[PDB]
Amino acid sequence: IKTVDYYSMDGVGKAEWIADRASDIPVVGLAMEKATTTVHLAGIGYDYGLEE
Amino acid sequence: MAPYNETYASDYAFAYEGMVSDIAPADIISRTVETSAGIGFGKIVAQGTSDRGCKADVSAVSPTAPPLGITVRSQATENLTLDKYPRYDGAAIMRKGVIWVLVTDAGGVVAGDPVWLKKSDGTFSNADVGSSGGLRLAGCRWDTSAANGALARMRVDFDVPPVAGA
Repeated sequence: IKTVDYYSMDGVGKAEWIADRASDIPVVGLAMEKATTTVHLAGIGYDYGLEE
Repeated sequence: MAPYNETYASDYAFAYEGMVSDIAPADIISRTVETSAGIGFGKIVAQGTSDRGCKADVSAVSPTAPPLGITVRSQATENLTLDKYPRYDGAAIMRKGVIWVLVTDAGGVVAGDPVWLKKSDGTFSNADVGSSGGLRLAGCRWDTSAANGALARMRVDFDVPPVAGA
C-alpha cells in the first residue's frame, strides 16, 4: 500500500438573546477533515564467494 | 366597569403609538435596552455600547454613526413600566416595514414628504430645524396627512445612509 489516511469532523455555533417577535435567530454549522501519512520500502541482504 | 376617559368617539381610532401595519417584509431585530429608564414604543434608537444594545439617546448620531431603527409596540412588557421596554429587555427594533409614529411639526405633514429627525429630543418632522441639529433619514417617507401631535404612518428603510443638514 502507499498511504494511510483517515477522517475527523467538528461543528460550530452560537446562541443569543432574542425577544418580541423578531426574525433574528442564530444558526449552526458542520465540517469534516482528512489527513495522510506515507509508507516506504527498505532492505538488507548478504553475499559470499565460491571459495567462502 | 371602568367608564373613566370616556369621550364618546364618533368612530374607531386609527392606531396606537407604535403599532405596525401588515405587509410581507419586515426586518424586526432583537436588541437589549441599555437606558436606565425604559424606551417608549414608537421611538428612534441608537447603537449601544454592548455590541447588541440600544439607547434612547440619539443626541450624537451622524452620517458616520447612523441611527439603528424604531421600536415596536410589544404589549407583553413586564407591567411595571406602563408602555415601555424595561432595562435589560428584548427591544424588537424595526427597520423596513411601515409603522405608526407621532408627528411633531407646526403645519403637519402630507402624503409624500421627507422625514427629518431632531437630534435634540428625537422627534420626527417635515423640514430641517436649521442649526446643525437635524438629520434627514434618506430612505423614509410619510403615508398619511396628519396635523400636529397626531399619529401618522410612515415607510422606513434604514440601510440608506442619512444626510446631514445644517
